[PDB]
Amino acid sequence: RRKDTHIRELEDYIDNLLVRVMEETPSILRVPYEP
Amino acid sequence: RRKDTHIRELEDYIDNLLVRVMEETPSILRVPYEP
Amino acid sequence: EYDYLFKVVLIGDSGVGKSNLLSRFTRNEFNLESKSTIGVEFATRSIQVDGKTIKAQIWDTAGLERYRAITSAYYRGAVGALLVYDIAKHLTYENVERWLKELRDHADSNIVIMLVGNKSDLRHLRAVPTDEARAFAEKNGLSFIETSALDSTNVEAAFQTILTEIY
Amino acid sequence: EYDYLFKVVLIGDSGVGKSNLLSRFTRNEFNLESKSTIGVEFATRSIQVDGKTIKAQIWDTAGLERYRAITSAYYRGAVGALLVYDIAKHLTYENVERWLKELRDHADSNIVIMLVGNKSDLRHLRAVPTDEARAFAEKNGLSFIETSALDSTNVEAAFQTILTEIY
Ligand SMILES: Nc1nc2c(ncn2[C@@H]2O[C@H](COP(=O)(O)OP(=O)(O)OP(=O)(O)O)[C@@H](O)[C@H]2O)c(=O)[nH]1
Ligand SMILES: Nc1nc2c(ncn2[C@@H]2O[C@H](COP(=O)(O)OP(=O)(O)OP(=O)(O)O)[C@@H](O)[C@H]2O)c(=O)[nH]1
Ligand SMILES: [Mg+2]
Ligand SMILES: [Mg+2]
Repeated sequence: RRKDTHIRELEDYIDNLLVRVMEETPSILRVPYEP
Repeated sequence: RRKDTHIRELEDYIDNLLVRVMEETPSILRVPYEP
Repeated sequence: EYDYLFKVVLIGDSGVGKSNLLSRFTRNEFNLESKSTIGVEFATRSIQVDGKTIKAQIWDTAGLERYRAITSAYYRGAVGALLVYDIAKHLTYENVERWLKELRDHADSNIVIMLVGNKSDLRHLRAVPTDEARAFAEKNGLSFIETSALDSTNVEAAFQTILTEIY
Repeated sequence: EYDYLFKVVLIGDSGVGKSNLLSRFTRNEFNLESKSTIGVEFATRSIQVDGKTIKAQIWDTAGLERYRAITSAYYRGAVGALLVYDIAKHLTYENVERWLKELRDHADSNIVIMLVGNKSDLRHLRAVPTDEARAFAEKNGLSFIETSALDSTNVEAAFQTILTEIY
């Protein structure tokens, strides 16, 4: 019930984090991943 | 049961992502965030 | 090494086969028990077009009509889109009109778009006529192909055609 | 700008006030409504030790650290650790030994550790006795102080002290 609410908090954390990752160091999202 | 599971999948995703972020661009995890 | 880098996004309903298309093209790998995509990732492959070597930079994310923080960065600088459906679930075809709109709303105006009916190996279970799908693609100014990420059927040619349409 | 960067990590049970100790120190901010920390973040502040300017780089993460992909990179390079408990909660103080064991496992054996009893404003509800914890601290070679992120009580002094012992 509020398991759903933690889920979207997590998802939203991923999205806000990914925005910054995409803008600054997108290479880290490459499959497969080379430093 | 399946979304105990899904919460953790999300949580592991975050940790794997963060290991890479911490290792290559830790500044993105600074509060505040300067783009 | 490469002459041009083309960013191409994968789009369409969850479960249609987007990530396995990506893994088929970039790695020649397929996963039957693949789960829904958490987050955003991409993979690359270089092809020949004209004299030229073109790095295809292919982006993948979950198919979700909901707004996300990541949307604008996902379409940003994307020069082509693969809009995919599962030929064995008419619903995923029904939702195409909405993904087109998503591209109208978010992608560049000149984005080359290719409609892709995937899972063509599921021919017992066909729910979506090819001929109809193709009339729809022709009508909406779209490239069109059917594929099987599982077979490899037309997977290379899908990617070849959009990239040649981009070059 | 600054003569040394000292990385300092915050550890200790969930709910103890780790993220409010961070935002108190670095921004002079408190949130009564703060939720469990998703992920890993940090914030910095510069202070004077001796002649020198010292940037404290203060890391925060949730919870009760089960071994995460995160944990090894979290302690890596930490020269200090604020091991926090809630003075109004005996269990958070009981778990201090587990946290210490984590720094044996994961931090450089040289790390400066400071025991911090947080929420000294809940002096009515006190479940942990100041004197017991100070003896325990000293028994184990830890610094000790009690703080209130809410009141500000001893917060600047906690940080000032661990950095001084580090310096
Ligand atoms: N039979 C068959 N199955 C396929 C084919 N392509 C993908 N699948 C299967 O369909 C399921 C969903 O595939 P995915 O590629 O993970 O789907 P998706 O579009 O990435 O889904 P989202 O992450 O939710 O947007 C998986 O079980 C795949 O193995 C195909 O060409 N033929
Ligand atoms: N009364 C009082 N409440 C505090 C104090 N410090 C933190 N709190 C409150 O206690 C609750 C938990 O605080 P947090 O700072 O989010 O705790 P945390 O240790 O980072 O928790 P996790 O992120 O779950 O690991 C929040 O409602 C805080 O506002 C304090 O010094 N006094
Ligand atoms: Mg996917
Ligand atoms: Mg916290």
